[PDB]
Amino acid sequence: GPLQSVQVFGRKKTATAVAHCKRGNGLIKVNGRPLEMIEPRTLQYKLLEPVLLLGKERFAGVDIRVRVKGGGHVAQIYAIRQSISKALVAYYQKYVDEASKKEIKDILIQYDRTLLVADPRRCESKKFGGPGARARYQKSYR
Amino acid sequence: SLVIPEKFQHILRVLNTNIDGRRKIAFAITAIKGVGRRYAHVVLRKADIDLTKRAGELTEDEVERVITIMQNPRQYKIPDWFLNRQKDVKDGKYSQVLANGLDNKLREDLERLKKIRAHRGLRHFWGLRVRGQHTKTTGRRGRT
Amino acid sequence: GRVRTKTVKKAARVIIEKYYTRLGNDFHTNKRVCEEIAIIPSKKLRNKIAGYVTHLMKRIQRGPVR
Amino acid sequence: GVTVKDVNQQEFVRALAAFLKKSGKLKVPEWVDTVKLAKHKELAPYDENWFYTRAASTARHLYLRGGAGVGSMTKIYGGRQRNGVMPSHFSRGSKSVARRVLQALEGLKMVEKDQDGGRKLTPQGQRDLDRIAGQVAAAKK
Amino acid sequence: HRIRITLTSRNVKSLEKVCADLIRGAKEKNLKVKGPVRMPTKTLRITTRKTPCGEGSKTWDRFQMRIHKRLIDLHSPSEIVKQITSISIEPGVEVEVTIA
Amino acid sequence: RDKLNNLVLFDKATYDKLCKEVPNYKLITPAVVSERLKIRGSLARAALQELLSKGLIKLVSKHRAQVIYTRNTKG
Amino acid sequence: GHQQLYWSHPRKFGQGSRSCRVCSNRHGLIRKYGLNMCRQCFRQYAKDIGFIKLD
Amino acid sequence: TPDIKLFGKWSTDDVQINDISLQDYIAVKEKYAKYLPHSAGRYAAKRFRKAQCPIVERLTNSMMMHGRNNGKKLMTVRIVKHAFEIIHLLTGENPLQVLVNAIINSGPREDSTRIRRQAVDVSPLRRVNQAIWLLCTGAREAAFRNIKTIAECLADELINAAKGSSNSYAIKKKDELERVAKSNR
RNA sequence: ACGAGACUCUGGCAUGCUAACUAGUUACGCGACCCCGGUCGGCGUAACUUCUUAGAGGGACAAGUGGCGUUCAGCCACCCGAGAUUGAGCAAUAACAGGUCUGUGAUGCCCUUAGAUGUCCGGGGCUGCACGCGCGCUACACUGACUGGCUCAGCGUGUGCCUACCCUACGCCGGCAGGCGCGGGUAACCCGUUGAACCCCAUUCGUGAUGGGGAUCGGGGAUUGCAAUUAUUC
Repeated sequence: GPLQSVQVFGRKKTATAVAHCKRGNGLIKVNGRPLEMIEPRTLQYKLLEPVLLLGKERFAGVDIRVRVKGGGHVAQIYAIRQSISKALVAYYQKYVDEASKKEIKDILIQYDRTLLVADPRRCESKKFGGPGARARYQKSYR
Repeated sequence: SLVIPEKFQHILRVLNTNIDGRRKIAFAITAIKGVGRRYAHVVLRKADIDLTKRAGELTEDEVERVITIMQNPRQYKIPDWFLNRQKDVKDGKYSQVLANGLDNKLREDLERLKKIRAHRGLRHFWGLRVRGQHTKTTGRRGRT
Repeated sequence: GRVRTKTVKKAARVIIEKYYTRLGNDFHTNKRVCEEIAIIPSKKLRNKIAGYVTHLMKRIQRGPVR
Repeated sequence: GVTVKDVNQQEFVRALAAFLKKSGKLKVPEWVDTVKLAKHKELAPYDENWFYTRAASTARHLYLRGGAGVGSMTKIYGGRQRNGVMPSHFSRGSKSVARRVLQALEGLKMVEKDQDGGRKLTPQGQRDLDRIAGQVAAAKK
Repeated sequence: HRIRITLTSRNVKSLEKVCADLIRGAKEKNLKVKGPVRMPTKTLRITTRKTPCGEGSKTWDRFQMRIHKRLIDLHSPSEIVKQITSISIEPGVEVEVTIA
Repeated sequence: RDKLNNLVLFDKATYDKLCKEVPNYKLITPAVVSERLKIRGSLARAALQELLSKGLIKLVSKHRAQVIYTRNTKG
Repeated sequence: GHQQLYWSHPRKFGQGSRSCRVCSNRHGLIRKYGLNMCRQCFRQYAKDIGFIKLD
Repeated sequence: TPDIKLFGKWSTDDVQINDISLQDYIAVKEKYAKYLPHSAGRYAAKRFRKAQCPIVERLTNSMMMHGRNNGKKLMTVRIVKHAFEIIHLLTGENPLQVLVNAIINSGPREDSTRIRRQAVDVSPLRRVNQAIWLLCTGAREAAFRNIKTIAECLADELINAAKGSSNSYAIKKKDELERVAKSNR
């Protein structure tokens, strides 16, 4: 029917994860491979918080094709969390009302604020005279 | 299979060199001089010898089947770049020594360097670092 | 550690002693006023100067200021 | 129906190793039994047909991104050159062990050359690769 | 007919004002215009010692060159652009016209 | 210092001390049965793979670094 | 005789074949970007070639 | 399940917090539920942002120790997740309850300090800091040069700490520190 | 009056503005493959700026409330919020016998100036080793080593006025170092979608100076250079 297109971007430490939604059926897959088929597979329950704290019925009318690039291993895993949780918010704003959308934001606000508000932490610059951002070289007396 | 069999071995005194029987075959052979780890796996590959067993199940007549490859790897299609003595100075015999010739050939290249008054060999006489190491700050234990 | 200096305070009194009717109470209101009645060179100072004006307005409505 | 992308990759690289068991006609080289994978390694691998394992990983890598040549194969199959006394550097794989796989899969038609160079997967090789992608998924359901 | 003009400079105010003034001469003749593409900037990096000899505490430098480039396409002949490339040019901007 | 002379391969009593006594423990891992029965860690794992085909231990978590075993279900 | 034993070394490589253009010494040379200038001659003339200590 | 949470397969509910002195510093229930013992971070910036952290994540945050294993949270969660079953296959009960009796019983009440030493009381947040710490370095030597893996030593000690059986490192160092404080008290 | 502040560059938020066939996406249309749907850095197209990039702007002020404070300067707390202190640069008055005449065609003064402390060519040394000291690196293992598999980046540089000397894909030859033939990149183009490690998964080892450690040292092979022996590296 009508083209219900939502493409929500969400950053991470460096990682860029962009979605693209449509009125589909219950399939969620990132870069073509599904979300449980992402290694490391110890973080498998970290990609089901939008699936579990909302329920599967929120994705009965939603398909999402996620393009991700950049970052690290864990940085990608956290980028692909806040990029699809935010995506279903805008799909439940442009097309359905916000009273059915605030009922899935108030659940999202009591667990973790990273899913909707990204981290403003960025790695500080290493200065001269030290191996790290704050660490200086070992001083020798005498 | 699982329990200690009969004809068990703890020590394989082969090529007058003691080989422990507790380890895996491909890693027990490192006791012999002239064989480390990489040369050890491939010689076990040049015959169909099982290596997921220990050094205490392998039968007797085929540990000699190991040996026929050991001193002569040439006729069992092992290349020259595996050898510890490639292109020998006198005859050009691409050979492999195993705990007999190694120290025996070792007191020859000393005098092939010492008689000829070579700068490389003179450091072996004194016992200093020969490969061009900074000697001012390192190597203190051996020299007092 | 947020203590204003003279140029935040000597200027903000010139905003009050000459432009009283042209301001209100809300910050962003007289922030948008002070840009046109005063040439402040930077943006961060533009938020700085007007920020002291609203705080002193919270005093003038409540009492006399020296 | 499902493709290779619906399958966990850990139990895929031995699945394609199983399809070459019924083949036995890849003209496997001679020095495979006494060779190290790369200069950053120092041993040989553990499985006897590791050449049936590393070749089994190339076709799925050529599924994801094609036109890859001999220099693009050594980077992915390389590893950390643990230099020991020095801090480490990264090291690519051996050039020949990649060149003998893309020559093994030119013996049997499973890979073609891309225009302006490269090595990419063929459609009839994508026919039967989507058959071993079913034998893994139908077994775990 | 598809001509490309490069706009590259150092000072941001020197390149931003001349890109728009060259747009102003383009709409007057009302021709096939393209907009300004802003490619990522190149920054030359030099960090060196402050001291001439090797005495004192160790302090370094932060020399920078944030150079910027803009390209503009036109479906215009080489004649009418030569009436625009003769006006409104500041010497800090480097222009190389690509005929084809 | 002190030698932990582990058994490289079983005896006829030690393996017989495995077919009945290991299914009595509540915790079976290659790090304790090798220490409780003085065998190598290689022999420890290779003492339980047959028990899978013997069905005298139950697997609940196999991993790269950690595999644990127990009794069977009590019934 | 003479002329074949004064510059007869190969002078196409090495640090005896490169030098500064301003300081004319062979230490601390900035051979980056075709600068070819010593690092102390770089400091005083950093404004003349155009550099700015922006950071 | 948007109503209840399963820690992998471990239930969120039925953990009674015994001590009332630490229950305001154990964030373990109904407001602090996570499927993983891993968040993005952010807990270590403010003064008292360390009080509402999930305790199982706190132990992993303290486990990545001694150089080579710093910055490797990907595998210490692979240690405690394996170690949680080890507690269950020895007890049969909730393994997280064993941790509750572990941090309760391994936190010293009084502690001498440089003032001549004056033995003084400690904060509950100091107490949960030390109780989680003394076990975390105790198992660090139990797997050191030993066939017993780090997964078991992490699981073995809090089992021995929930009963206070005094064969763990954390119990011994708690009562000696309470006694050497009892000297100059 | 200076310094502090302010100021600058960067870090974070703006589905608003401006536009991108050397940036990406969205579709549509085939090709391939599985049972309409599924996938593809396979291939073209018109709409877009979400991601690409950087231009303008906008955004935070102790602003609002609640305590606290002369109720002044201010401080503590809450909420809304992408931010309720990003990081650096710049940095005074006066001072040191701090250091550099080995950065100079910056130099006073002094020595030397043809059998030259000037200049170049050969070779050696600056690496030399009873000993003490400083910054370091890899380690001392099982949270490990070792072997397969799986999979993630972000900063830069590249054909030189001299300069005869570049970054590199691809195709073969060889276990490797390396070698040969074509093509592109003066660069958001080619390298490069920069397939980095750590990692993750699964083997193997099993508390043993062991498969931890790689110091020492012998033998063979290639690159750079006119030249590597005092082992240039590999």
